[PDB]
Amino acid sequence: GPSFWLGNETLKVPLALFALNRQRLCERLRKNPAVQAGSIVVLQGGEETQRYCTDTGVLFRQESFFHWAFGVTEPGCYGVIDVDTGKSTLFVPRLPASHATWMGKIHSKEHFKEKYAVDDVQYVDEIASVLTSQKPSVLLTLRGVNTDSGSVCREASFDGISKFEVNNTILHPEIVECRVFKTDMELEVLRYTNKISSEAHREVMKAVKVGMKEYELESLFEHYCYSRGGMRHSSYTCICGSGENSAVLHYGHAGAPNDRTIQNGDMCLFDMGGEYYCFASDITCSFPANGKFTADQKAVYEAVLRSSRAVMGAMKPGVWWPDMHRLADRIHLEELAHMGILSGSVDAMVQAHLGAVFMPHGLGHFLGIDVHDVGGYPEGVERIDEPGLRSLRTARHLQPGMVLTVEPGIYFIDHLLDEALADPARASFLNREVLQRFRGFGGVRIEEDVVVTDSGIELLTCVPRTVEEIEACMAGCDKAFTPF
Amino acid sequence: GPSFWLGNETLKVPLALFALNRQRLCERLRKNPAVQAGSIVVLQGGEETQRYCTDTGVLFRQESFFHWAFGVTEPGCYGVIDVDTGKSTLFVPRLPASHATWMGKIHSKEHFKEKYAVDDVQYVDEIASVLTSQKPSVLLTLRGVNTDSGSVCREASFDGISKFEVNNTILHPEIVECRVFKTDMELEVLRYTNKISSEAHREVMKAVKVGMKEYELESLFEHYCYSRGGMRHSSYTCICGSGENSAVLHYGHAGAPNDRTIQNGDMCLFDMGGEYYCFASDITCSFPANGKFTADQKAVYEAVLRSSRAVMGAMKPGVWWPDMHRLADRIHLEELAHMGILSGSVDAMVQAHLGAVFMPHGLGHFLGIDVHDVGGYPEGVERIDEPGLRSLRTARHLQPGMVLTVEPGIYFIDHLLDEALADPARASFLNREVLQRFRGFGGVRIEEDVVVTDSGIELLTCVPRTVEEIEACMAGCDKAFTPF
Ligand code: PRO
Ligand code: PRO
Ligand code: NA
Ligand code: NA
Ligand code: NA
Ligand code: NA
Repeated sequence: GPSFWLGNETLKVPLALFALNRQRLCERLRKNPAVQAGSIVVLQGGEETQRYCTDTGVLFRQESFFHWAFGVTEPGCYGVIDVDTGKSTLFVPRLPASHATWMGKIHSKEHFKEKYAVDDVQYVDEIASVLTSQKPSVLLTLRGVNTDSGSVCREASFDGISKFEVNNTILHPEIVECRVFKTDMELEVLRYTNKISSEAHREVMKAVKVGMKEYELESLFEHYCYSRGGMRHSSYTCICGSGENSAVLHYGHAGAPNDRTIQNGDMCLFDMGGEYYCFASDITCSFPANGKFTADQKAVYEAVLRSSRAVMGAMKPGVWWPDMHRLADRIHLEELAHMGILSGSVDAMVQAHLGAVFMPHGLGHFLGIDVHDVGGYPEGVERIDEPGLRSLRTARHLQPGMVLTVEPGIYFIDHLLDEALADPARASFLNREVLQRFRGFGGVRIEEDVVVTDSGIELLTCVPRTVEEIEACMAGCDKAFTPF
Repeated sequence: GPSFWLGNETLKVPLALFALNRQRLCERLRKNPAVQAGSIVVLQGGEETQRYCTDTGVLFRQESFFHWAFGVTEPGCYGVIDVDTGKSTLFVPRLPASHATWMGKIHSKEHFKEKYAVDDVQYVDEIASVLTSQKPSVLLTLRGVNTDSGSVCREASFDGISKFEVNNTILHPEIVECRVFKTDMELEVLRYTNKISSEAHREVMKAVKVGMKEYELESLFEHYCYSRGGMRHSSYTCICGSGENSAVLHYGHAGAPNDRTIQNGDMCLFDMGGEYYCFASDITCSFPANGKFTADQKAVYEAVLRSSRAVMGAMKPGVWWPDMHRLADRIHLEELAHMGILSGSVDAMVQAHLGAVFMPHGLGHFLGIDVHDVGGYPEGVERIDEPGLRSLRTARHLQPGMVLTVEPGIYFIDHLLDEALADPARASFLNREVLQRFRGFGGVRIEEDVVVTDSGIELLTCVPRTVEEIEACMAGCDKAFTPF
């Protein structure tokens, strides 16, 4: 069958991937006792947008549920799936003649049917008529709450839909649950996004020089990913934190736009991941700007390397993700005590939630078509109201096919440290005279992407990780990638 | 005073630029008979957005009118200007403590006052109280129609605004008119955006090889612009049309995403321009993929070079822009006849609107904070209802301080050519035996950015343009060219 491909060495993604997702969705819906025979899933694709009131077009990236089901790159589409038969119909815009002048070839419906391997293609202006003739019992539309944004996913609508019976409650939890478990075809794409992003991270480590701006490495990363990987988008805005900025978890946004000069002695924390055909990656590498770890940098870094590998070594089906978060906390506290930043009973530190002072974010999250992927908190799974753990993007138990980031870190964040020092229950553990040396250190985060397997995990990421590996990588002479 | 700067060799942009814009706006409003004493201009800045219902942040780019007035890069702001005194107040978001962890330093109001050189800074939730205490006669808000998108610009609103007298008709045409005329400080930035984008176009011409994907050059262009120019954004999505795709005017969007393999014998038409601190550039270079113009390619290319230079040579204050469009049409028709593609009376060809078959778009447009900048069709300026001319983005007369693109082109667009061949009023001019040779040629566009001056124009763009200059550049030559 047909495949998506951007040529050269980029990955061929079979459109059969999306056909399988549609099949899996139907199979799950058929098992739901509330779903009536003759139901039709109706999804609305993303539309083209502009900057504010201007005619400046924004590059179109497909809505994630619609992509998951259909893999369609064009704006203005709808897609439907007959639940009982699995038959798929794509609706494409009926374009005006001038499209041929300004935008490109006006493809036929047959072209799209062949391109996407759906059962039928019709024009968008005919959706009401086509759905009417199919005599559905109910239209199943998509509405639910994203548990990372808190936003409500907005259901499909079209002129004439009011003539139909519409249910907007059944679909969302079911299609979310399908997205949580990656097919082998999806895993091949995530292996690829991790491959290219790993290569790009390595090029960045090789290219970093004292005196560069953070954004020069953001630029290089995205250039490698696009030109060599066909990744036109990043999965999220690149986080290129040097020095104290490495303590800022989502650094790099418009308000703090990767505009610091990298200085001798800085730690770098680069959290970047290219996106291919709307599939994510998310990798974080931490390393000394000047290519040589100081003793303090080595100690902090190897603490996070220890929790990283301990968590990965413990992950397997049945493991409760919050237990892995707490494992990382305990290891960080042990290591920080060995360094002399902390003193006392680590058991007592844990009871006082001291780990969250140093790692205020969740250990890791589902990853897929969205970098913070759906399904972390389905009905019945509750958010734990404790420091650190409350930022976990899932409290589920691990099962095969789940894809997770594993991203422990240790940071020196002034307002968290100061809070802790004011609290007698935590302050006794902190050795101020030692901690003072680490103010402005920033932080270390080591982020791998992994798949849960029957017996443990598969590691998707491949970057240097030991102190020796990193120093060797940065000292490498290889001009494998030299723009200009 | 303070400056915007991204370090290295990037341009320092004084915040005095925006203070001057505010002053110019007030001065214009004070002369406006509809404006009362005690009026306050109220603008609302752009807000942060996400992809659909996800928490995937979209990189924030400021709304263009708000940028013009304040130069503010942070999302969630408002800004007001007291018309009678020119006093400026910036309203910034009151951030949650957790911002310090995830997003970065929670800057003081004084930090922002100093950063932006405004007269006062307040928190956004205090805007109703602050405005109330000033006892304004009327709030002047922004509402009007963009004549390129047809969209209505969104006026500012805040909780409590209903307690004020609000006028939303006066401001838009006045602030648009200010934007039409660039200050010397604004011209410094547009000189810079053209410098970097010109350098990037030159790097692309040096790097292009047969067998590359179009998007590899898009990536390279953007990487040059960001890493060397500090241009995090492009002004619009890169148009990298090879072969037949060079006849597609806005090629490169999601539906036609720069994914063709460049072939020997192809013409390339690359329309790309980096954006610096929300100031545009827009440059188009046309060249043979293999670095050597064929005779046919040379002929089409030099026809557009002739119209380009004729227009630039004719432009000066008082010139009616549609007359320049018609001048380009006439030159294209003359040269196409000189090539044997057309025969007969060129006067008659013009009368038959034959020029629009080969150049279906407008000769050029205002450029500024938006690539298709505001103010092309103010009240009283009408769109000309003829092929080609109706696509003009302005029908104004040129005056000093206007910035325009000059972008004639010749394309071989099958459905337009076939229309002409079916039309007895046009068909006899076309020589099919020669024209058949140019089917699938694509097209040539040569686009310069220029400023209208007292004596003529100032050319901002600096790329190779003659056949010899282009072949030299592609062969790797250092500035082997001299501008018009
Ligand atoms: O947002 C999250 O969950 C992770 C934590 C650090 C950056 N990304
Ligand atoms: O949109 C416009 O006006 C010009 C014409 C060619 C591409 N950009
Ligand atoms: Na991360
Ligand atoms: Na992550
Ligand atoms: Na253009
Ligand atoms: Na243009």
